[PDB]
Amino acid sequence: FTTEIHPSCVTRQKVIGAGEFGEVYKGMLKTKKEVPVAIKTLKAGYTEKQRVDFLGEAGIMGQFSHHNIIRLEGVISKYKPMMIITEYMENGALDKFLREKDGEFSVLQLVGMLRGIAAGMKYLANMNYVHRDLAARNILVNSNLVCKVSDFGLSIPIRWTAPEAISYRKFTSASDVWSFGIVMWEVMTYGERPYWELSNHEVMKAINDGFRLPTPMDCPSAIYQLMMQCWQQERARRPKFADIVSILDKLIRAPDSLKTLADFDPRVSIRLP
Ligand SMILES: Cc1cccc(Cl)c1NC(=O)c1cnc(Nc2cccc(C(=O)NC3CCNCC3)c2)s1
Repeated sequence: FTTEIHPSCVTRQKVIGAGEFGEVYKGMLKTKKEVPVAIKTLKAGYTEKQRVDFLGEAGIMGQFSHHNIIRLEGVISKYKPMMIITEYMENGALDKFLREKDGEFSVLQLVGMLRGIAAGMKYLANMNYVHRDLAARNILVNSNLVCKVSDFGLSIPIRWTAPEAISYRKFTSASDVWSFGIVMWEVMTYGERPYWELSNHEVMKAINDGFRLPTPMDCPSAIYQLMMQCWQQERARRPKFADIVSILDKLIRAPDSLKTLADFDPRVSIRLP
């Protein structure tokens, strides 16, 4: 089912990711000139469960075909080490990207990133795939600024996780919507750490007591309203991803709607005579 690629078509050029069981490489793929790819390996000695999880991720990604979901090129399973080969996202993980490009984008660009992520999540949820770990660190960015959801499989990141998922392990597309709200806040803040220095227990306590992340600086009122509704305690009151995509598409198509900003509560006062 998945395209099987011969090892002689794959050149690993540089490590770009953390590797217990293997590494993630930037490389080139023969398929016409070579195309850049990302390459994930599974080193000899892997267990049965590691093999199932590894090839499981490629199995899941091969079932998807969407602009905002990482595209699978193929696998090496007949030879060792085994490999998963995907498109190469030139700008890396979204969280690191925003932190290293602080203030460099327009509000419309930032909201377009969110629309892309939302479109990918709507596709995943409609396909009956619950991500469970939606966060900017799991979004990849290419040279067109397109954001793609990544990190698939099954087998807790507290400050991204909905209360019902923390409290009793109920992970659904509605808990992914909560996470998407955190991702909205990450994007509009250029990669700020959610809840800043609060401990995990302090975050859970604050959420359970009704507190929510404050408005980012320079944040459209419509965008803050939307992320606040992603954070409703009652799951059934959260927007569906179809609602999120619709709202973001309308804001982008009428971009003056983004010029109305939510008030920012300053932590500091500077007074000048
Ligand atoms: C290969 C694979 C197997 C299973 C699942 C997935 Cl999602 C993938 N694909 C990937 O992990 C990746 C696809 N594209 C990736 N691009 C990526 C990731 C991390 C860093 C960079 C990267 O080049 N980052 C910096 C860019 C600017 N400064 C220099 C380096 C690129 S990783």
